[PDB]
Amino acid sequence: STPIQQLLEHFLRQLQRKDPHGFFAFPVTDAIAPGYSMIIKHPMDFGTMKDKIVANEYKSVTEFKADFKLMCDNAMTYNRPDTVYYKLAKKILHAGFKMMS
Ligand SMILES: COc1ccc(-c2cn(C)c(=O)c3cc(C(=O)NC4CCS(=O)(=O)CC4)sc23)cc1OC
Repeated sequence: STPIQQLLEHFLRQLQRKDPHGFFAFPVTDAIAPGYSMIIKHPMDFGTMKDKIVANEYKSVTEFKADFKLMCDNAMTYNRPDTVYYKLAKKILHAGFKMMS
């Protein structure tokens, strides 16, 4: 495990604590939300981010943060402002970036 992998594992653990229901734990399936894959062109979630860390696909912290923002942006485009998914996405986006400093 490289230093970057160790840091991103730490960030990911702390980010996922902000999603206790696990709305962002796995990809949003079309089974869960029919037509999701036809609207959101670049899906992302914490589970995929974990796999990318393990595969050593993040070569910088910036790349990791970009995937986190993508996940949140997707939720804020697919869902209307008055939904639990939008509200949590916005909350954790700001709180997450603050945490990572
Ligand atoms: C059954 O477990 C889940 C239940 C819901 C979700 C989920 C997560 N995220 C991030 C979403 O953006 C999301 C959006 C969902 C949804 O049903 N959207 C519709 C209702 C809200 S809307 O009308 O604004 C857009 C259409 S379900 C869902 C994911 C799940 O597993 C990880």
